[PDB]
Amino acid sequence: DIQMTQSPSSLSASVGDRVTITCRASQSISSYLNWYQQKPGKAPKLLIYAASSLQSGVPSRFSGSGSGTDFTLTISSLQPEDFATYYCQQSYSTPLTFGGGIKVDIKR
Amino acid sequence: QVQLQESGGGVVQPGRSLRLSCAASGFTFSRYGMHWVRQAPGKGLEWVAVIWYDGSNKYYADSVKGRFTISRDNSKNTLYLQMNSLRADDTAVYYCAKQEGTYCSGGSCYSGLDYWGQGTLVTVSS
Amino acid sequence: TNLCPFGEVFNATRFASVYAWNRKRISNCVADYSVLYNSASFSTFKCYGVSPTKLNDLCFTNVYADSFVIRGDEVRQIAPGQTGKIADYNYKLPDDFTGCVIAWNSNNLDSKVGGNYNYLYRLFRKSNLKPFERDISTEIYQAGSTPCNGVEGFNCYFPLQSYGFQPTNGVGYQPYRVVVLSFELLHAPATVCGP
Ligand SMILES: *[C@@H]1O[C@H](CO)[C@@H](O)[C@H](O)[C@H]1NC(C)=O
Repeated sequence: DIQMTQSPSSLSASVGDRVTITCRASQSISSYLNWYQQKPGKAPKLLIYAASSLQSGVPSRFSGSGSGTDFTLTISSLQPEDFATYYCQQSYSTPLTFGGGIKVDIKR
Repeated sequence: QVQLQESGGGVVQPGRSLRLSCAASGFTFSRYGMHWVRQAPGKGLEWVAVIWYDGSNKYYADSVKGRFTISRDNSKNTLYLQMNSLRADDTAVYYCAKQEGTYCSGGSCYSGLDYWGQGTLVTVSS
Repeated sequence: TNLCPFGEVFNATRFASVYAWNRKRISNCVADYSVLYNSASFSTFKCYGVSPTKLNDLCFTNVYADSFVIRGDEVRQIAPGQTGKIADYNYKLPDDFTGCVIAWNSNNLDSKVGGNYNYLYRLFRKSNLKPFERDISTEIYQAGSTPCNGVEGFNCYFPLQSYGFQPTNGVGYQPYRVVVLSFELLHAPATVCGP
């Protein structure tokens, strides 16, 4: 199987700053990566598919890039509504595997 | 107004079976592959099973292989999961997910999940 | 009021191989189709389902642009219900396909003296491809009953083979650039109208 590693599992940022998240793989999955948000008690919903493609309705500030085994996700403008848990998924071959996830919190 | 709705969750004693359904509305069901995801209470997301658009190929995770069976009835716009020999580690919230793109959607009939259900809670206990 | 980018799919410096064809997303635009249809520069322009003749007054949820390069004699294979190496192993279209296929000669760019071998196609496979499937595996193909053990010996073949493109070949052996526009209509945005 392909293990998808997501670290660090926690992150702290303040409104107006730039946030970057990294997801790692174990084999070659080309560009079959997806990024998901999730707020407590809610369904995930998709942000970026194919590792670089935005979904309709996502504000034009989320940006994703990366090919091969290492990937990244960027926000570039932290809004009060951008505090959730982010997951990365691979869709190259079965069994499809999720990452551990990272949580972003408020800094005081 | 694309919508997915799951049903079947509840409590069950260990060693028994259960059945879950998800119904879709707002798109052409027969052109898309479908996935099952679960999330344990307090834990992360775990992928469960996948079925293709025409139902030819079926795949499951190793933690549920030999016990879980996935199927689709796209003449009635529905997707089914059958859970057999349930243990206490199967307690989770289950989501039915629709993948982005038609048919194989650009690679090996797997792609990202752009529409999700609200999920149903399944707890195995006595 | 921003027009769609079609010089990024048509006027592209590099195209992709047929086994690894490239896909682009186009949305939130004012796409104009009269420029493409009335350019008098494309040899093949065939639309299935929709009528090209002045139907630029429709709205769609999303537009997929799939582009690649093949040889001329195989251009007829990029169509619903077609058979051959390209249709079975490299690129497949659904039977109920709605969308347009545009193909034009690319001899002046994709043909080189001595042969341009940068384009590849799959020659063998265990089974046929599904619609819009994409295989990039390099596992060697076994034509026999004895395991190949990862070596290309007897009944063990490399499934990918390269085209040979030269400027002096006939029209059936000359390169052709192919773009397929596929239209998806979902129950929410209908964001691709293009007045
Ligand atoms: C591509 O380039 C040609 C050459 O300048 C130009 O006429 C045309 O408008 C461009 N775009 C398309 C879609 O052909």
